[PDB]
Amino acid sequence: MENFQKVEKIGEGTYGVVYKARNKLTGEVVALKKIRTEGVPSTAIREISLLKELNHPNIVKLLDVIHTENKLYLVFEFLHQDLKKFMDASALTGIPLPLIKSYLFQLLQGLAFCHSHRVLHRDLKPQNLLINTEGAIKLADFGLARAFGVPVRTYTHEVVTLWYRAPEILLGCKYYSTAVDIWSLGCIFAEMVTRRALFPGDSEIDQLFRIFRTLGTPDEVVWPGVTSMPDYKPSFPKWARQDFSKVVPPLDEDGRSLLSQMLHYDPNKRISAKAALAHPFFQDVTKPVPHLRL
Ligand SMILES: NC(=O)c1cc([N+](=O)[O-])c(NCCCC(=O)O)cc1NCc1cccnc1
Repeated sequence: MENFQKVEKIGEGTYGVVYKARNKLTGEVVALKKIRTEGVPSTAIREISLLKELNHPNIVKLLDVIHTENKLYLVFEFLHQDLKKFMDASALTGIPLPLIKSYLFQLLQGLAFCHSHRVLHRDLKPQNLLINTEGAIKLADFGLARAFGVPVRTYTHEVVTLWYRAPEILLGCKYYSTAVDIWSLGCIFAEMVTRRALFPGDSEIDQLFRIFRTLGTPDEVVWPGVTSMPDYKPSFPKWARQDFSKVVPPLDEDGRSLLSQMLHYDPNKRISAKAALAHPFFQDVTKPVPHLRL
């Protein structure tokens, strides 16, 4: 990197390698992502470029989109840890409820902002949620999925996780709505509470069936139009819905109520980020600081 001294390899993203780097001129420390074949789609350039204006305190800031030497680099503000690592590290005692609530509240503010500007994430997961020592949490990679697509395998053959995928996506819908992000966030909220992934599928059908086994196989009553979806099969087994009290114990009724609205099958009935922010669950929200050992 000409203007960047590579500090460390942060990981192998969905699109390419990500490095923590230091701008040799300003000294600012950033996250530099090298995106993957030959020519760089011009449409992706314009689209990604527009994201430079999508600024909000709970959205990882896109500092620059470098299209030089016919290669694509994205420069992002740097945060020291992601939620996946934090959850793993908090697995023995669990993340305290006040912090889970603060993070969920901040994540919803972030979604509310992007959604009002017509930008969707589409692939939210704990690894895409970044946190700092101040108690803030931010969403990373908003809008990139649209600029590219679903790779199935990152770039190093790693398997892309399906655990947070909305059911309308699994059923073949071609047009995603903002509801897909609320679904993923609901799945993450449940994982923070129980300390185990809600729907850890290892194939598209296993993912769909794990959802059906917990929330019941969807039908025309709860989801008008579901039986006409591209990948819907009348042969899907019919499972009864389980009670949330059994799905995310020992979360209280305000939390179960909100989660239930974030996991509604019908994308149109699923709660919006804006409405979720007004839910009684956030009546006593605060902003605690996490125990972060960097
Ligand atoms: N913008 C960023 O600061 C950042 C970007 C990406 N990413 O662009 O991908 C990322 N990968 C998420 C890791 C995904 C994984 O392999 O599990 C993590 C980040 N920071 C948190 C962090 C975490 C660990 C070490 N150091 C910093």
